[PDB]
Amino acid sequence: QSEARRRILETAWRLIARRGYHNVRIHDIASELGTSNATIHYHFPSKKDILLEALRRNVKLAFDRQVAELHTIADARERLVRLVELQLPTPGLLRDEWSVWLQVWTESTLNPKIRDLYNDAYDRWYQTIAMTIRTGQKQGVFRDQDADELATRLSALIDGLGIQVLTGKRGCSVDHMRQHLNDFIEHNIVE
Amino acid sequence: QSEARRRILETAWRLIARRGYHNVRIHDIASELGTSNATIHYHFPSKKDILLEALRRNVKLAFDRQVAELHTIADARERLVRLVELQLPTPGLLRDEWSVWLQVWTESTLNPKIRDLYNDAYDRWYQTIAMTIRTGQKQGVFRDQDADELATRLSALIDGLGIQVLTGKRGCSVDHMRQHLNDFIEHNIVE
Repeated sequence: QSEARRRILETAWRLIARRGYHNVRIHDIASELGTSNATIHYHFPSKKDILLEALRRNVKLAFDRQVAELHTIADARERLVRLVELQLPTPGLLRDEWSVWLQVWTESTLNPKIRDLYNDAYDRWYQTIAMTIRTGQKQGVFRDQDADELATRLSALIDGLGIQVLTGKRGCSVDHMRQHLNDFIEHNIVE
Repeated sequence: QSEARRRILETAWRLIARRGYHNVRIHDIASELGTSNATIHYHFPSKKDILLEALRRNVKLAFDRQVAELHTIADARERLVRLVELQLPTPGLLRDEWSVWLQVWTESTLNPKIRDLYNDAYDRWYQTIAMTIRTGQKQGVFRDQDADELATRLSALIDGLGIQVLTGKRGCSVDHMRQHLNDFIEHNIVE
């Protein structure tokens, strides 16, 4: 019955994502599930553990989702395109993941455990970007530029465009972030 | 004696920037200044007004700072270089401004007043980016690409690189963000 652990985290994630980690009380979590404040504090002794474990659980889900989205795509350009696609804050789960990212970025600057966890996860996905570039390079489908300098650009761009979408910048949308990213690719990465 | 208003905001800014808006209590502000919780609530009836006005005050300061940094720089490339420079989270005030930005981005997704204020300020600086590109274009010092599509890229890049610096991504630093941005310029903007 560590099932109840998981319901607590799935609820916590969703509430942190939609209301803001700091506006969520443990009693908001219990209300949603019908358990007691005491139940929730048994599994997660503080609110910080709640964020840390919900985040760890989602970073696992996102990566699996990614692996299975790219299980066998031989073509290095389609891979990079779909990687880009997996990063768009489409309505629902991916939009929710972005919401947490934004929160995790400020917590990072204050919290070494959240900072560590966030850096491993980012680092892993960044290594995935660069690899795909080195692979696309070796096929001669991509230009021979420092793959790292390139993955840095590409991943910084995805993050900046994401913010523009989530903050409601005029004429931004998920549709427009996708066009933009695909153009950075066609014109700056592709041979 | 609306002087005390300003001390309250200068203190609030600094505390939100370094500890996180949600970890700051009104009594942390009063302690720092020696006024009462009651004094602070007279000028700012809620904690939200505190963030909204501190943010409004800093967005004015940042823009002035910018105007006077570019009062008369005829040369469209040096302008764009210095604009880039004004955006780096150098230790102290600029690092503090970034800290708030990151907080303002999540508050935006929940708070229409903070969202409005943040969009005007961003929009203003973005218009400044694009103008400088159109000006550099007209001098033939910059390539003729859609200035807006370009300013979007450039400003998304600055934001993504900023996050990497503040979150402590391996091998990132203010020095490296500057090199990177200057290269995006030399190679993607310059003729």
